[PDB]
Parts: sequence; structure tokens; C-alpha cells
Amino acid sequence: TRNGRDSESKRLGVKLFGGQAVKAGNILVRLRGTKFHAGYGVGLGKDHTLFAKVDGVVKFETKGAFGRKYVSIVAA
Amino acid sequence: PKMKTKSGAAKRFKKTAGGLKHKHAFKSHILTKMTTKRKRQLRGTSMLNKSDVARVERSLRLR
Amino acid sequence: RELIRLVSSAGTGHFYTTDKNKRTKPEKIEIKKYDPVVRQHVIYKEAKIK
Amino acid sequence: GFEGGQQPLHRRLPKFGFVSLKAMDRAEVRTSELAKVEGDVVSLQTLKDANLINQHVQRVKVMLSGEVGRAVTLKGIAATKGARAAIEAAGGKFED
RNA sequence: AAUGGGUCAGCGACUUAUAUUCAGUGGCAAGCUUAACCGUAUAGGGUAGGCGUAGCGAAAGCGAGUCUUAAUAGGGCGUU
RNA sequence: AACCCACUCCCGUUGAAAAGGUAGGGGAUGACUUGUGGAUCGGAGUGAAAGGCUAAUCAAGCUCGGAGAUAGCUGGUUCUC
RNA sequence: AUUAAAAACACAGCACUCUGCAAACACGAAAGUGGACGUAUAGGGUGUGACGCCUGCCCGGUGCCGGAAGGUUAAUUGAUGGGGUUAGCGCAAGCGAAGCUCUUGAUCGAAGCCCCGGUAAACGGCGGCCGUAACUAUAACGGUCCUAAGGUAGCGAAAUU
RNA sequence: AUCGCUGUGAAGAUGCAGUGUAUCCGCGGCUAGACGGAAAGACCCCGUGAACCUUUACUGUAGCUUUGCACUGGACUUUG
RNA sequence: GGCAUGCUUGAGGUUCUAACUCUGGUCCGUAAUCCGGAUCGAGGACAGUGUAUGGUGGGCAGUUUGACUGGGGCGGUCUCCUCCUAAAGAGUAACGGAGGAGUACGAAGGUGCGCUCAGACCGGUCGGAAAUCGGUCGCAGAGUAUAAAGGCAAAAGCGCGCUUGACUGCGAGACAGACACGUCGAGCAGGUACGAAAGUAGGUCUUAGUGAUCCGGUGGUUCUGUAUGGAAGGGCCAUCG
Repeated sequence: TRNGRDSESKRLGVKLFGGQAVKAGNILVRLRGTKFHAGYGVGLGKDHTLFAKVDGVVKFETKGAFGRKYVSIVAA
Repeated sequence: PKMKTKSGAAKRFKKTAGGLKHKHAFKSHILTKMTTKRKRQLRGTSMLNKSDVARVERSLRLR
Repeated sequence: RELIRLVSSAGTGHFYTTDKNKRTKPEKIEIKKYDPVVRQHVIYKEAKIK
Repeated sequence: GFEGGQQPLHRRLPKFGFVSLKAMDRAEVRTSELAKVEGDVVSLQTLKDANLINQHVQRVKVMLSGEVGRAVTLKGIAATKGARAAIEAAGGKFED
């Protein structure tokens, strides 16, 4: 019966978009529950943060059954 | 001496040749609540940020 | 849930620390974890905060 | 220090350390300036005759930060490991 | 149709001391500079002191190196 | 009536007057009016009580010091390219 | 004084309460003074305000007055315990007498308060909850409850509607 | 070198715009305007302003009061 | 059990006089209702004062008494989480519209192992819409400790064993970011549960479940330790209020 009190807006989203060079520790997707999945060299942190585990460029394939949007990094 | 440093600022910021070093907050009296990873990364003696140097070494009378 | 303390059975307190419901299980815990100092695992007893 | 009214850095970060009163009379010399004494003896007093060391200093440790040059004798003065070598290389000696 | 001024002539508001930082400009330079004071006195003496030549650590300390842990194993600060 | 007051009207409001005048009005042997001398004073007197009065000043006189109080406010800050 | 002369204040009368005299009280760092060169028919303070008829109910709250004597409670006291130093015995480890010292703080402590009673011309209070009857709002009632107790005589659209 | 109107405009114009009137200057009167003059708005808001009053706000404190120890004694008893 | 009582320290009572007191009489200083002194009387170790202490204390005093706000007051609000607004990267206001949190968990975690929904359809002698569940068409619509969003089966729900990785030291590099904070993340060891093993594990499907500094408290410590040896106090590390 009283409105107010929005939260503080967590800055989620795809950082470091899908052609960019990476180093092997970079947060690659901030994410609220694996809207994107883990490809070849990426890591899947505890809060479903995708992180590059090797160097290269990030690809963003769609692959497999279930229609998974993948994030894979290819050492190119 | 005709310029007085804050005595309360010299307790906090010791000066080295790499900068002004300080300890970290959040390391008192509520410590089972936070993880060991957050008690480990605050245990050292960090350095003072570039936006903070001017305010501190006016208190510590060095500007 | 009230805070507890897990001491070693020696003259050494490494003291890992946690909490529990003592309003369910009024006795103590004898579950044993890693020790950095004595480097043997040990019967981690009651808090006894006083 | 004033930041508009929030907790400033000099009250928000913890105090740490003590200042040693043992190191008020402590001082360091280096091997670049050991040749500035007179008489081939580096004592606590001889380091005060040349203005290399203040008065009220009564504990001197010499580090390695250059070349010695002259054969000097360091009595009652601590030296580091790399500085004791560079003095005894140039004919020096140590006693107390 | 908001403030101030009727007008003239005088007066009327970023100073000074002491600490300090940065810039410019100079003297000396791995050193530089003196303070009180002395002085037939802006000279000259006086280098107590201050800063520089080495840092790191809370500290003992060690020093071109500590801390930590049973760990010279892994990073921060410094370094011709 | 004097005297002391000050209810009402009007005038006056740059006044004759920083509180009056004119016409009426209240008390007028009393808890009255008054001269002269004295007593009490600033968180302090005094008050038939209104925050009234304490030298045209009173929810704390005047004066001089602390003192150039303080003012996150106001106003102003003077030759030229 | 200088926009309010009144219904405001004062008052005689009334009541309550304090005060046994070096009085209560007041002004005074104090001596002292006033009260008063007075003495309970007196003095101080509070409230009402000639007179006539009168002045109901409530002692829970808060104040004041009295009361046992129990519990809690202050400085003061310093029981006992725990430490710090070190003679000395033991080959040493050790404990450690005595001191000196630092903390601990059992007992001993009054008034007050908690507790009990009285006190309203002490400060105060003299219901709201609904359907009742009716109407703008009610104790006449059966009331349901609630409280220390629920307004008596008077008066009433009022200086109050 | 000081008109009306109707618009416009920091939003109610002698001064802008457009347009009507209007020779130059007093005197006597009357007060519609000049948001006329007078008092750095009294209401209202503001200020980490003030003052003075209140209390069952906070922290004190004069006064009153309680006990310990002083000034402060002996002598028996009730009494431990 | 205690006996008489000397030697004595604690709380009463009434008493004694010599402290003290007298704003009582009388003398003297003195020509004085002050004041002392002398003496008589009274009270009397009380009163009273100093000091320490408890209580009362608007008599007096120095103050405080927040901000937001379609003016102010009243009400609501203030930190954190989720969606909308928010314009298909972040971000983004309103006293705009909607809901939540101030925790749970020694298993509800790790791991080993075991294992996959809900729905309609139907079989009446105690339930008959529906249970016990037996088996036929099933076509995530279930479940997730908790709001909403987003996620899932390589399960990201239950059973059960071990009984601990809800590890210690760290940490390349990022994300967020005014600062203080905050978020994500291996290999060697201390060393590990597990699996017989590749390997997974530095808590939980994810994002709320929180609080700086200064003072204290506690356990370590190698550090300091005001002449020296110690202690006291301090510092560091851990943790509590």
C-alpha cells in the first residue's frame, strides 16, 4: 500500500563482446543465472560469471540441443 | 614548526617512498559473518588512491 | 543461530569459527577440520565464549 | 580532511603501528661516505666529526650503496653482509 | 512594476607574519644550506640542525631486502 | 472646584507636543494627592500583576572591555589588451 | 508612562497548610538583618473572593503526612582468591618462605526507593462500547465491559451549544 | 525631450510593437496610475541563528537532607 | 555444651561534665542592647561546622529537540534485494507502479554412491473432488529453504555412506567503481573427505539476510618493553561486544 525502494542495479550484461581479444582472466559475461553457457576455454564462476581461462578471441556460437547460447574463446 | 599535522592522521597513514600506506576497514568485530577470502584480502597494508593523496597530505601537513 | 568457536585439544587455539542452532542440539560437536599451526587434525570442542 | 560530512579517511581507516623509541638514536651510513672521515678509523665519534651522523646517535649500521675507496677500520659499528665484503675488499678491517 | 544609487569631490575592500607545496629563475652540486650567536656589523665566522645520497617492515631487525606460514614454495613495496 | 487621574469624541500625526489640545468625563477625608531627604539594580530589584516599571530604552538597563564575537547568509570588490 | 481601565488585579470575609521562638520564611559565601523588640486570637505561604443558600462522589496516578521493619542501596571497611617481582632448595627444569606490589572484593554501612495506611478548600479525575428509546453526540435503563470513581444539588442553546 | 489604446514582455508598460490623439507654459483643485513615499515584511518559509519561558527532554548544579571520618570526652549498663 | 570475670574492638539507651554551643542572667573593659573577657545558668558529646558520600533538586544553568516534503505542518519515508518505468550495451528520476529482506543449513555443503516431475485418465465394504498405490495415454505445466527476475537433466530435488574443501597460504587477470567498500577467479604445499580412477570440491541455482572508525573484552605472538633483568602498557595476528 506504499511503494518505493528499488534496488541498486547490479551492472549485468555482456562485457567484452564477441570478436574481442581476451586475456586469461577476464570477466566475459556478468549474468543472473547462465543465460549464456560455457564454451571451450571459459570458466563459469559461482554466480554464473563467465570468465576466460585462456587467451584468444571470444566467439558466441549457438550449438547443440536445448538451444544453448554458448560463449567460447578460440585461440586465434 | 608553525604548521600542525593531524595527530589523528599520522596514526592511519605511514609514509614510505612508494606512497602513503594504510590498513583496511571491515576488519573489526564482525568476522564470522564474512568469508575467509574477504578476511584474507584485507589483512595487509594497502596504498592510498590517487584521488585521496591530495586530501590526506593536506591533513598530514605536506601540501 | 548463535556464534561458536572450535578450539584444539592442546595448549594451542587455532580457532576456526562458525555458528549453529544450540536450540536443537544441546550437546557439542566433535567434527574435525584442517589446522595450520599444529598440522594435525584435532577434536574441535565447544565455544565456551566466557 | 573534511569531505562534506561523511566519514573522512583519517577517521574511517584504522590506526596502525607503534613508533619505535629504539630507533630514535639509530642511524645508517653507507659505503659511499665512509671515506669522508679522517685518520683511517671509522668510529661513532669520528662519524660525528665529519657531519655524516648527528649527535644523540649512538647506534650505526653501514649498508652498501657505493664504493669504499680507502682502507678504513670500523670499530663498534655494525655492517651489513654486502658492506662488510666491500670494506674488506678495500683493505678494511673490523673490531669492537 | 525586482535590488542599489539625488549629485559632485575626497576616502573606501585580497594585506602581513610564520610554516609549507608547485612553477619559473639563479648559486652550488653527491652534496647543499646554515639558526641563534660572534662580528671594527648587509662582509666574515658559526654547519647545532634541516633536507639529499636506500629501502622494506607495526616492530626487533635485515639491507639492494622483510612479512607469512612448519614452509628459502607462490605476490606487495623498493632497487643501477 | 483646586488637585490627582485619563473613559469618549474630534483635531493634531512633517504636530504647538517623541503621547498634547478643546468640549464632555472619574476620584475628590482617603487603600488620597504631593514637596524634600533617603533605602533597594541587572538572572537583580520593584510590581493592588500588565512582562509592567528600573532616566523618551526593558521576555533582562546603560556603558566600557572579551571584540575586528560568529554569520554555510547579504551586499560590495576600483586600469587595459 | 506611550493603542487594552475591563469581566483582569486588589479587597473584606473564608479555608487549607507550615511555624514552640536562635520560629516557619526571606536577604546574605558569612557575620548579621528582616520577620519582630512580635510569640499560635501570632507570623509566613497557598487558593477562593461581600452576602444568602450551599460546597456531592473518587486516595488509583502524582505530592505530602505517618508506619513497621523486610528486601535492594553510597562512601568507608579490606575477608578470601588470582597475579608481578625473588631469596632459597633441587645438578638444572622447577616451585618459591618472607617481603614489597597490582587487581579481586566476602562482611559492615544510612537516608531514599520497593512496601503498608491516611490525605482532595492537595495537584488532579468524575468513562466509552455498542445495538437500546429518541436525536446529530446523552447513565433512564436490561446492560456488555471497564475503572480509583463514573457527576449530587444547582444550573443549562450559557462570557460555555 | 515623463500621452491613450490594443498587443507583447521576468507573466498588470510613460518608454517595446502597431496605432490613435496631442501648439507651448502655469495656476486652482481632485487623487486613478506611477505595482506613489515611509520601515533590508511583522504573516509564511529558511538558518545544524538568537533570546526568554516550560517540563515527566539531556547533562549538571545552589539549597535541603543521609551516613562515614574529624572537632569529640568517661562512666556503667541493654547488647554482639 | 561453655562457667565467673579481668584485658578488650561493635551497634543501644538514659546519664555525667570538661570539649563545643547559648540571638539567658550578672560583672568588667565602658559613658556601649556591638564585641570580647570573667562568672552564673541551660543544652551537651548532641547540635553545629569542615571533608567524603547516597538521596531529592526546573530553585538555577548550559543545551538539544534530523532530513525529505509540488510552501510548511500531519502522515509516510530513510539501508539492502527483485521486476516495471528505462528509450533491444551500462546507467537513469519522481511522496511513480509492484512485491521482499535484517535469515536459514553440521545437511538443505562438499563428495562418493543411489535416484527423477506434475497433470488428466480411475479401482469403492469405513478416505469415494481428492490418500496408501497398483499400472495404462504423459508431452516441465512440478520441484528449487525463502520475494521477484533470470536459470536449469552433465540435474541446479530426495535417500544413504564418509564423516569435511563451510580448507590454510595465496593469487595471474578482470568486472564494478568518486572514495571507503564490493564481485569473479588456478597451480605447489599444509594437507584433505570422497571415487577403485580421469577428476570434482576455497560452502548453498544466482542476486537480499547488513554496519565503518574510536574505545573496550578474549586467545595467541618472534615484536616493543623509558637505567638493567622482568612485568605493566603498547603493536601485530585472530576473534567478541
